[PDB]
This record gives sequence, structure tokens and C-alpha cells, in this order.
Amino acid sequence: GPIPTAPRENSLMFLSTLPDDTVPAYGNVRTPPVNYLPGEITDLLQLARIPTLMAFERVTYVPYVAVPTQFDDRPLISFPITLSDPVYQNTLVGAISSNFANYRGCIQITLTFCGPMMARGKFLLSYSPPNGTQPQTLSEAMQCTYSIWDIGLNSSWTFVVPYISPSDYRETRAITNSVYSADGWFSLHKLTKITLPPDCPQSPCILFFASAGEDYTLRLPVDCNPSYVF
Amino acid sequence: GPIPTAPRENSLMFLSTLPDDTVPAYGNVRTPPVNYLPGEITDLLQLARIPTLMAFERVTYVPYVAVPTQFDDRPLISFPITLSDPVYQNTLVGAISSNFANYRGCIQITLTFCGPMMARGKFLLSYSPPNGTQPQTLSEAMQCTYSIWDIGLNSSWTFVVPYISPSDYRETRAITNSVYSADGWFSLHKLTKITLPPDCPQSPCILFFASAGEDYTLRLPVDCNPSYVF
Amino acid sequence: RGNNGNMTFNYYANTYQNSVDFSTSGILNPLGYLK
Amino acid sequence: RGNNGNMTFNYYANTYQNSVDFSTSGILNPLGYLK
Amino acid sequence: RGNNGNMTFNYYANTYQNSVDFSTSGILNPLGYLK
Amino acid sequence: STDNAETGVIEAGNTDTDFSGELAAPGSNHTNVKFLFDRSRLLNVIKVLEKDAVFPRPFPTQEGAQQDDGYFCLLTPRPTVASRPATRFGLYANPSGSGVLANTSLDFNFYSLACFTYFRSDLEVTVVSLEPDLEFAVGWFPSGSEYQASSFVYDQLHVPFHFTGRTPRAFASKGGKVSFVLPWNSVSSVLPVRWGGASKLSSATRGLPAHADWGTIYAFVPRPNEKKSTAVKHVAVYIRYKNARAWCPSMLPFRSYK
Amino acid sequence: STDNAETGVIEAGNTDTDFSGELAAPGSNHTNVKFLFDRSRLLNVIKVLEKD
Amino acid sequence: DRVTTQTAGNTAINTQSSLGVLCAYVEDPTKSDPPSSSTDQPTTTFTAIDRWYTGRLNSWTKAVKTFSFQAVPLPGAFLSRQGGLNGGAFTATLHRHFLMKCGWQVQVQCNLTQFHQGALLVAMVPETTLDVKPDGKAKSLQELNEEQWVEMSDDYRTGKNMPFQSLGTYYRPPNWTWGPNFINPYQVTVFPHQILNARTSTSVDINVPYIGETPTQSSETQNSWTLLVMVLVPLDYKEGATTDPEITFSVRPTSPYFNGLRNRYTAG
Repeated sequence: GPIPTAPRENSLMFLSTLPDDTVPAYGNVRTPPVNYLPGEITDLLQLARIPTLMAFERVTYVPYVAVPTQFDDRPLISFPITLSDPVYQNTLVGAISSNFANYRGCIQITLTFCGPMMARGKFLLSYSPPNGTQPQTLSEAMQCTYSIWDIGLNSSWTFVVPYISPSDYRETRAITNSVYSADGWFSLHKLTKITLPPDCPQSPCILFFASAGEDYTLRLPVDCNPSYVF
Repeated sequence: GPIPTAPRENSLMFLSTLPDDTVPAYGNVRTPPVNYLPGEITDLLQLARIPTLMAFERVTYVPYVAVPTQFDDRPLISFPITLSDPVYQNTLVGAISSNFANYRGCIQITLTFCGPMMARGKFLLSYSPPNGTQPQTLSEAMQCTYSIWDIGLNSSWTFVVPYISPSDYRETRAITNSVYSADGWFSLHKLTKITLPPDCPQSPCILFFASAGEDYTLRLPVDCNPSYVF
Repeated sequence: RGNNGNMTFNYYANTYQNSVDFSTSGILNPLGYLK
Repeated sequence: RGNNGNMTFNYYANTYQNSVDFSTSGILNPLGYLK
Repeated sequence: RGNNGNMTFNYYANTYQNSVDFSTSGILNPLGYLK
Repeated sequence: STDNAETGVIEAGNTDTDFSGELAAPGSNHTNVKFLFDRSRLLNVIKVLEKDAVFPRPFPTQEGAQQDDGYFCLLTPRPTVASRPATRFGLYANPSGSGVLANTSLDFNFYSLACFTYFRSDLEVTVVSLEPDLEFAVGWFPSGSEYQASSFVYDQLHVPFHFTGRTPRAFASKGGKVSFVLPWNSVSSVLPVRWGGASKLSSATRGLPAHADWGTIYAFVPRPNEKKSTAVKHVAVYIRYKNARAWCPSMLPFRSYK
Repeated sequence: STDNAETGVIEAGNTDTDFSGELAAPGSNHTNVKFLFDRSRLLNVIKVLEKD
Repeated sequence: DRVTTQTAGNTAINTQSSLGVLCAYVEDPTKSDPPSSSTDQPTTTFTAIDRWYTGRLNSWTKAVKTFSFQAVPLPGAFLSRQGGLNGGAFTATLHRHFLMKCGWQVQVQCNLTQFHQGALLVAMVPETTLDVKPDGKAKSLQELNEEQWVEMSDDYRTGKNMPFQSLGTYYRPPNWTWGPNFINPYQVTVFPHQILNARTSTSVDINVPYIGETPTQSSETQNSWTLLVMVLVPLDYKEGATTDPEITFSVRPTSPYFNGLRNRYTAG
């Protein structure tokens, strides 16, 4: 005999994200093998963990920064830590992160000196947690978390921004500067002036790379912005 | 108690190709036995693998080709390899293939000499992969894949067109001459002129057959063309 | 067998779903032989 | 696996629900090596 | 547990029906103590 | 930490490498490629057939040719124009002047997350009506075929041929929806997100693949030719990749800086 | 390969018979007669009775 | 220990300052199996094509801006004799077949010294169309002597100038604003690459396996891999030093295969 049943209030509804399959129409098809293609990607983090070049303003954009010769106490360059900020816009970390809502883990920064082999100097890198006003001098910078990097044989030096947050997970866009979106600043200080022998070009250049850390993680997908087509 | 359930968005739909059965109406019927009929067909390849006669233009169509007596360097006859081409139209291989979309395997061609028993001669058969322009001389033909066939006691000679393709499976119709539809040409060359004794008819005739190979295969059915009724 | 996707459950009995012939009391084989 | 919630029952056969490749006869590994 | 009447069958998997807390590496007891 | 970036390979680190600290817990794995792409989305909007159609001709078409436009939709994330594959996406910023306007489409989300080079997956289709209380049907044929164009006379009532055929045709009740899944049926093993070859051996257009799609779809009204109405109708098409895979990294679009 | 077509029976061959090569894999079996014909199709259109 | 020598056939290459060899995706990029989409007897490698072929690029000058680049389509370089490259046996065998598949090995050389400043990025972009003019026809050898270094602009950034299928006159021409072959300069480091600068090294070596949408591709049109050179930091040097450094590169095919023998190819 017929099994008696009563459908629920939710019937004939079409839900895009429903976690289930549907009815086939043209089954029994067999396809060519794909064993010959190497380098299968299993998770997009594999691509998020590859360094890429950032951008700045030369006033009209370049990835590097030119070390001046004048003497002043302001930071050489400083940008905030917010994945929606323009500097991270074109880097892979930012581009992928803009399609989600939350993140964890430690961000990573890398530099490389491309000046003459005969030069010598030292630089100071610091990371300042949030405050009423951002740092503006070496004395203030020394107190926060910082490290000293000196020009030598090896060319590059890596820096890690620790994950220090009042809550697990953080927003990936800053509609307003709540403590859950913005997380301080990063700034670079020229500790000592550069020394060059006679008859050498002045004003060397330095280069930046940005990538995800070891324990980086994303979550909660979201729809993407199509404005690029225009 | 009633089992609660919620039907999906796809309900009351009629799908022709759905892989399932329906409700019976007049069951319990028993039918006569059919053990007495021999030669049950299980797969249409059994019929696709039977040779049949092709066609050409005598200018108005005949299956054979008449060997002339004049001397010239052009191929005696040449036709493309495309199942939608007219020459294969009425043969079983082409007729069946026109109802599907893809194919594999090796095509097969066969010839038979029906001239006087007293004649002697030799012929050259060649198959040219795709190129900018098709072959037009024996010197060019020799380089491609080819074989030499000589008139003797036995009358017929079989030729196999290898499956050399840039991808698995190939289209069975040529809307445009992409590399996935057209696959070169086949041409026949008269290596030496025929020798006949006095008081014998001139211009012998040769006959063609076309069939599927051992490893031939079809796939992905498609609807058929009803124009024949007119 | 055939264009039938179900492989687990059959509701009606075989003699009601299909017709049957009442009793009386791999690779493809070729058609046409020569000896 | 994937965005599929069911874990107990499948009605249709595998060869009808999915496409298959015909035969012929953990932590993430890195891309790009140096030696 | 709760205002849930079913006690025999669950269709979807637990990790899809409910939210879970990711790991890290009787009579009513009283509130407020004096010593 | 000292390192050399010129070597190409750089080992990812943690906070503890140069300072006192510890590593964080995993969390969740929402970045999985298979789990990311199994979500339906809009693809294109097309009209509904009310008679036998004439498939559009190839692109070199001159003026004065008679055909039906905007009735067929391709199933492919790549750009398309006039129901035929294309290479550059189009946009009409000045709807004025003579000439027929070309239909266009694209998969914005797919190309916003198109970080790889090759792709392969099954595909599930759905259709939805944009008019109140409409009756319609949907038809389909695989990649590398063509649509039959003629009709038959039953009881002096013309009936288009696309009613019948051994390739799927589906019907829906008043206000209903149509849903089903398709296999990967192209001859090519994988679908190229970006390509740089040529199909024809000569006079070809470089970078234009030949069979990078699943098939073709259209909709029609189940009534004879004698009931051609006076108002146009539209439907919407939804697609959803299933069991996806990727094969080789690439770069993402260029987000312009104001 | 030498053969006689007048006998009616001709044995199907492969590429390797006369050249260097190998045979291809089976593929799929969509040509099966039982599987081919199980598809609905239109047959006729008729009117509807309103009396005897 | 920064000194290495690579040998093959009757040729050998060396270097006084090396940084390593980068393997693209696998442990042994040379290992490969014959294609499964053809049944004729293939043609494996013979000792007369296991070589390194050398060519010359255009010279680097200080007037070049940032992100300017030069491209070299690998299988097309032999066929077009770009930069004086000539394959000899390899070219002769490639002109007499229908199908081909193979990996590659490449290396580039420069001669900057400790008194110069600059950087160059070398990467292998797969599936690109930088070698075709906007009208859709391959660039002639005369165009390269005029456009010494390819400029960079929004058109290239957005792929707005890709090869174009004429749409006739029945329609109304639309506005083209985006294409799938765009180039994103800031993300070029995704592909296998090495960075070349004055102070560190003078050569870069990359090893790459085969890739394609089918097991094999047509000989006369496949363009899967492409070599790329781009400027990151513009050159500068003190007055009086050496000017206009030269550039050179060498290529090697690995584990080739061929199918579909025929006579010499001819366009038509």
C-alpha cells in the first residue's frame, strides 16, 4: 500500500547553495585519461603562499622605493596593515582574500637590495600595534617590535607580522576602522646613510614582496566584484 | 506517523532520456518463445564491420573507376578522409556514423581487380596526413605512408588508414575544416602501364570497398536527419 | 541492463513489470561462415 | 567529497551519476623545486 | 536533545547540519561559593 | 631571517623563527578547489522560440541575411558573441544607430577566481522563467553538432522538428523549473582557460579554441506554428560546476587604480 | 595484405598487420542495440473526442 | 659550489657563478611516456638532436622604462629564425612531421659587473599570445628592429588588443574592454622564474616539462610555452663605464616524439 507522507513547508524551492546533487540525463559517458598533465592544484593556498610584487606612488606607480640622500627623522615609508588597502591590491594575497570574509595566521613580507655590490648600510624594520597616532620617530619605533637588517653578501631579508588580535579571525575589509579590521602600521627606517665609492650611481633602489605565512587560513566565501571588466 | 519529506525543485518534469522505468498497466502477459530465429544482433558494430561499395562520378554515378591509357603524373583518383564526404555517404560505415558525434579506431579500405586474367601491372597506394596543399606527384607520394600492390593470382588487396590524431576521439562531421574533423587525403597512383595481349578489351576497371576496422568505436548518440523521405 | 540507472530496488514483481516467454516441453561473434 | 551533504544513500549507479576516465593498457606538497 | 522529536534517522552529516568548535592544541550544581 | 629571493624557491616561516612565539591552529579548509566551485550562478538570458528557427551564419556575414538572433546560449565560461565563441568581451555603451546588437556573456566569478590554466568538471543546468505563469520547454545537443531546421504537417498544423530527437528534451508544469546534469563530452581532455594555438592549419585566428564548451541550450513553446503570439518572452539560465579540478597556476585580472 | 574478397568472408585487421604500430583501447559501448533504442520520441498528433 | 658544467651530445656549457637549477613541477621533468592518441610507430630522440642551440637578443639600454619586455615563442623561434636561431637537424625533422611533443631546458646569460645597477626577471609564461601583432599576424623580422623593447600599456594590461574575428557589417561593432590573455605585471613571479641582478649572478637556468590540452599538438601551430624577459629596476651606471650590455640564451629539447610522417610542409 502507498506510504503516507506529508511534505514540509519548504517544497518546490530552488536554493543555489544546497549541498546535494540532481537527476542525470545523458549518463554512461567515458572520458579520456588526464594522467599526463602535471602540477594539479588541490588548494588555492598553494597559490596564496607565493610572493609577489607590491606597488607604491612615484609622485604613476612602481614596485620599488628609491632611497634618498637627505637626512630626516620621518619613516622612509609606512603603510597600514589592512588587506583592502591599495598596496596589497594587486598582490595574490590581497586579490584572493578579497573574495572571502575572514582570515587568520601570520602575514609575511620580504625585501631585496639591488644596489651595487660595493655599497654598505643598515636598515631598521618595525611593526607598531594600533595606537592613537602612528609612530613618527626612531625613538618611538625602537620600543615596538622591530629588527635590524644589514647589507651584506646575501641580498634578501624576510619579516613576519605576528597575529596579535583581540578575537579569533578578523575581517578582510575595512568599512570602518574598528579594531577587528585595522591592525596597526608597518614602517621602514634608514638607520645609517649609505656609503659608496667614487664614480658610482647614487640613490639605490629596494624591492618588496608580500606573501601568506605558514599558518595562514581563509574562511566563509563571498561573491566577487565584477568592476574590472570596465 | 507520516514520513515528512520535501520535494526538490525538479518535480512534475518530463525528461525523455531519463534512465528509469514507469508504472505498468496490463501486466501478467506471457509471449511465444523466439528460440527458432537465428542470427540475433547484439551490437551495431557487427554490421558496421561489413564492407560495402563506395561511389564516384563518371562525368551519373558508378562504384568502379576505369583505368585510362594516357600518361600523366596526377593521381588517378583522390578523395578526402571525412565521414561526411559524399563518397562514404551510402556505405554502411558513413551511414551509421552520421547518427553519432565521435569515433575512434582505424578505417579500412579494400580493392579488387576485375580485368582479364592475362593482364599484368602494378599500383601505388598512399595516405597523406594534412598539409597546406595535397600531394600532386609520385615523388611527393612516396614520402608519406604508402604501399605497392601488384596484379597476380589473388584479386584483392586491403589497406588500413592509421588513426593519427592530435586528440582522443574525432568529430564525425565537418562544419569547418578544423584539425579535429578532416584528416588528410587518400590517393591512388598507377606505377606502370598495363600490358595486354593482342585482341583483348582495353581499359580494365577497379572496384572499391570500405568498412570499419578491428578497433573502431562510436559514441554519444544524436538525432537523425529525415530528409530522405522527400 | 540497458538505459536503466537503478541498481538497488525494484517495487513491482518481474512478471508484472516485464513480459516473459512461456516455456515449452564479451566480444562479438561473427556472422557468416566459410568452410 | 565536496559540497555534498549526503553520506548514507546513493540511488543511481556511479557510471550514470558521474563521468569516468576509460582505462589504457594531508598537508599540501610544494610547487617548484631547486636542487 | 532539545525540542527535537526525531530519534531514529538523520539525513545530512553532522558537520553540515550543525556548527562545530575547532580544536586547539543530573541535578543542578550551585552558583556562588563560600569557604 | 637571511635568505636569497633570486633562487625562486623561498620557504615559508612562522612567528617563532626570529621571535618568541608559537604557531596558530589550522582552522577551516574553505579554500578547497572542489568545495569552492560547487555553487550555482547566472550565465545568460535568452528568448523563447515560437516557430522553426534559422541558426546564425558565420561571422563574415554581410547585410541582408535572414536568421534568428538571441535564441541560443552556449555553455562555457569563456566570452561569446552572437551564440558563437569569441576572444574579446563586448559592451554597448551607446545603444543607438542601425545594425543588429550582438548578444554577449561571460562568467564574472569564474574569471575573478581563474588562477589556473586548465580546467575540467561536470556541469548541472537549471532554467527559470521571467514571466508570470509561462509554459515552456528546453532542448540541448552536444558539442560539435548542429540544430535541425524544418517542420512537419500534422492535420494541417505545422510542427517544428525540434520536438523530437534522441538527445534530451524536457517539459515543465505551470511555473515549474527544469533541472538536470550533463557529462564532460568535448573531444579535448581539458578546457583551456587561456589559449594560444590555432585550430585550422591556415587562415586561422590565433587564440580561438574550437570546442571549449559543454553543448548548447534553447527554449521553445510547445504549440504549433499557428499560434505565434505578439509579445517576446525571456528565461534565465543557471549553471553549477561539479567535481572540479585545476592543473596549472596563472595570474588574476588587473584591478585598475583610480 | 593479400586476400580474396570473392569468398564473402574477410577478416578485419589492424594497423600493425602491414606497418609498425599498435591497437587502440576499446573506449565506450554506446552502439549497444538495447541501450540505443530506449529514448522517447514523437509519433503522431490527434484530436480529442467530445461525443460517441 | 657556484661552478657547474652542463654536457649534452657534442656540446658543453659552463658558468663561473651559478645559483641552482629550478625544476618546474615534478621530481624528474625529463621522464615522459609516448602519446596514447596515435597508433603508428613514433620517432624518439637520436644523438644528433641532443644539443644546445644558441641565439642573440636585442641589447639592453638605459633608456628603457619599467616593465618593458621581450618574448620568444619556443617552437616558433626555430621556424621563424628569430634572433639568428637555427636548429639544423631539429628544424629539418620538425618540418617533416604532423605531431610533436617535448619539454625544454633554457638558460640566459648577461655580463654585468659589480659597478652596475639593475635587475631583470626571467620567467616561462605558458599559453601566451605576445608574439602576434594586433591585426593577428605574426611579427616580421623588420618589426623587431624597430620595436626594440615591447612597451607596456593598459592595452596589454587588459588584453584589449587580442587577435580579432571580424564581425561583419550585419551587426554594429561594440566596444572591446577585456580579454582572457591580459598580462598582470605585478604577478609575473607566479610562473617558474629566476631574478637576475648586477650584484649576485650572471645566468639563470630553468627546467620545464610538457603541458597541453591534448596528449599532443600540431607541429606547425603549438605555442604552449613562451620565454619572457622583463625589466624590474632600470639600468644605471656611473659615467665612463661599459654601455649597452648584450644578452644571449640557449635552448635544449628533451624527450621528443614525432608522428605522422609526410613531405616538407608548404603554406597555402
